[PDB]
Amino acid sequence: HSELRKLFYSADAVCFDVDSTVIREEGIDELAKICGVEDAVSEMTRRAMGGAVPFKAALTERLALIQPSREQVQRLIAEQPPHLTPGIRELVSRLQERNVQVFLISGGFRSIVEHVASKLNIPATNVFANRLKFYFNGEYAGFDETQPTAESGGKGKVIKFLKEKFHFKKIIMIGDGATDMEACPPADAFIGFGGNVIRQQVKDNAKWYITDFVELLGELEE
Amino acid sequence: HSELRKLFYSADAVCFDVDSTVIREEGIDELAKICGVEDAVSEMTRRAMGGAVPFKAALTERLALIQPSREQVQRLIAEQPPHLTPGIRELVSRLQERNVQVFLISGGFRSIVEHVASKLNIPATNVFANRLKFYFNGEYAGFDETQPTAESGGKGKVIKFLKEKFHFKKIIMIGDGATDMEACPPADAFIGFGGNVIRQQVKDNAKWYITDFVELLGELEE
Ligand SMILES: N[C@H](CP(=O)(O)O)C(=O)O
Ligand SMILES: N[C@H](CP(=O)(O)O)C(=O)O
Repeated sequence: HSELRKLFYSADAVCFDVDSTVIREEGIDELAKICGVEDAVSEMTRRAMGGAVPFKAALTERLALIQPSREQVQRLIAEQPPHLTPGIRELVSRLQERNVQVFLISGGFRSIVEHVASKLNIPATNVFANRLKFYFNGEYAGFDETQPTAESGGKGKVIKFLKEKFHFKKIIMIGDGATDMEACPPADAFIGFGGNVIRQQVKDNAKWYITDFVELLGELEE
Repeated sequence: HSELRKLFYSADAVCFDVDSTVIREEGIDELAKICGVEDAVSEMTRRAMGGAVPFKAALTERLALIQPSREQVQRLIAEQPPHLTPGIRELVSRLQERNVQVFLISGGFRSIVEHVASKLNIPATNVFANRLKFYFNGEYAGFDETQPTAESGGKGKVIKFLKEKFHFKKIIMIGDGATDMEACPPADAFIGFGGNVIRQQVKDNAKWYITDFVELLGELEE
């Protein structure tokens, strides 16, 4: 491990996944759970197997029903269902402290992630997810469809944005699934993370895969 | 005119447009006023006339220009700019007691046009106005593009979709601009209006061009 190594503090940027990595809960499956469409949606996932369906349709569909009112995502935020995965709040601090711009990247919703941000004392400007839309009524209107993460494989389209513009050079992506990982070729280094989720197909092909956000404290100190 | 005008007592269902027919000022220009686009929006609508480009196109621009937030549109119905015309309330109130159907077909936003519908006591479902989308953070995000009132000749779409639906014998349209008039053929009959706004087009060209419900309420109160 010494290899890491402050491998990490040789970085100017460290982009984090929120769902399943920055936090134990997913961000979409929760919205549905608070909508009485809980097992209705969790039943929508088994067939993407095939994935036919691409990411935009996929989400435009599972979302095409939830029909998350503004209210409802408000009740969600109010209930604070999101629970951070245990050494993030402090890990993000030890980073931005040493003078590193922490970022958050999700296929989830800016409504939720933003709140997640404040609790990591992460800037608001440093967040990237789908922007949910509502009618005056507060009914589900869809969602921003130009946002980098509304299309398949747009997770990296952003990580190479953050560089195109602020010119970081040497940024890390902490993520749990192969979408987070596939972003490494566009981004400098990928640290897998299973928490909560082991997702074998990353724990097998990925270099540098931690079990928990604590494993990286002892080495971080020394 | 041949007076007393069986026009109205025979009637099954009458419907009027919202913007300076049943109300004093227009929602778009008034909304644009609290955004600083007043002069700019005002000048676009005026050029929008008898062969002007469709509705759907030009109201994408105007709104793209204004860019109204859930905070701006909600506080408007605070300043409640919408002013009912003199003889609108109890003209419709009159006809509503007799068991007829009254409707609001307007190329405005129900976000606003429904505050009007309320107390004229018209249902909420008897209002056809395109909706305005909004982000969770309350910012402009387009408008429902699937609504009849969102494109040109839209008014005659909801009307002809109103007879097949509820099945009426005497549907009467009442508007101020030729637009609201282009729908007469689908509807049984049309009555103009120049109380707030003038525009010859319709003044000298239709049957029973009433100016001001006051000036037709007299023979109506008959
Ligand atoms: N891309 C997701 C992460 P998220 O659902 O936060 O977008 C994964 O592959 O696990
Ligand atoms: N299209 C509007 C009518 P409304 O504002 O009711 O949509 C006009 O005649 O100028």
